[PDB]
Amino acid sequence: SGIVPQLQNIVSTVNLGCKLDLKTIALRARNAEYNPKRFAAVIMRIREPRTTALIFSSGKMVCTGAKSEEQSRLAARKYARVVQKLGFPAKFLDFKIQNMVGSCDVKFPIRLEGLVLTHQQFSSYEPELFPGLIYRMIKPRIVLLIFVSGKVVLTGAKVRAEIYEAFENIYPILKGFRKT
DNA sequence: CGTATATATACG
DNA sequence: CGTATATATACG
Repeated sequence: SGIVPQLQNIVSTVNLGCKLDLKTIALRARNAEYNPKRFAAVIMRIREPRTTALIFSSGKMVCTGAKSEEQSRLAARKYARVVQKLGFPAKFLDFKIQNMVGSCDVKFPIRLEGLVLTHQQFSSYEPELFPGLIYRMIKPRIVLLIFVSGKVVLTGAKVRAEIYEAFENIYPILKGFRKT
């Protein structure tokens, strides 16, 4: 197909293995945000790897923002350390990449209207509610948002390879719905 | 901006 | 389910 999705976000989780005290953390980490009313975790953000993290009282933590398996893993480590230095046994157990998002450009318009039809069991398209065809591919289990211009977003991946597979699968199909 | 997608955390 | 988080993408 000659094209390559560029990763755009990676959501990963990890376990610090020690019940945290969020208010404490909220008060001292400073670049934090916290309001157990709206959600039960302290949002915290670093500048490199530029990320954001939801810190949980349970020790568990989610990391979002990254653009590569590693940038995420690193940011995961640095937030782990940040809590470490604030006064708690920050271990780094069970790291795992929960979601990965990617995007690319087929380089041509697509008549969503037909794809929807010839592929109804896979597609969804209510252009007034949202302008993109939600293509829930099955192998690999990747949901793609296909748009009029040819911009495509693959999502719900646990491994970079799923995104590459997914695209390669959807490409020829897309290439066959070139807007007139 | 709200719409809309995947995905883990949490939880009453 | 509400509520929170990131990201490309495009609309009214």
